[PDB]
Amino acid sequence: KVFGRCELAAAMKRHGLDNYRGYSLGNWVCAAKFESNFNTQATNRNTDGSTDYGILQINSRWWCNDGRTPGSRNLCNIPCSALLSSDITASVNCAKKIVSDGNGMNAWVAWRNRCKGTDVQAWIRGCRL
Ligand SMILES: [Cl-]
Ligand SMILES: [Cl-]
Ligand SMILES: [Cl-]
Ligand SMILES: [Cl-]
Repeated sequence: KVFGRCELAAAMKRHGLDNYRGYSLGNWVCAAKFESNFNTQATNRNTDGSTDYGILQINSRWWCNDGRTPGSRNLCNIPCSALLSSDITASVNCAKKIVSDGNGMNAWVAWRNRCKGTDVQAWIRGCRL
């Protein structure tokens, strides 16, 4: 599923991501925009053989099991396929764990490079939320 901007904002809020660990909803929308272009089915292989999955491009090196990332962990206790669902529940639960791990949203390199410090409220501008 390819979400729209306000539709994704709405879904994130419903799943309690808005202001989670102090990160406003526009930060989460912005991260999703640049990690996956709002496509739940996004996958990208990393040079180290891990893969990033879903709307927030969660990495199999630590957070989910894909069966093909040797030496990896599965700290969200989920198959990485669950992260490609049209329903964002698994991605959201996992992102909560990720953003609580110590470095906040810096875990998401696109968020650090493209969202951090910017006018992130623009991402929820005009949305009925
Ligand atoms: Cl957009
Ligand atoms: Cl594995
Ligand atoms: Cl959803
Ligand atoms: Cl980047």
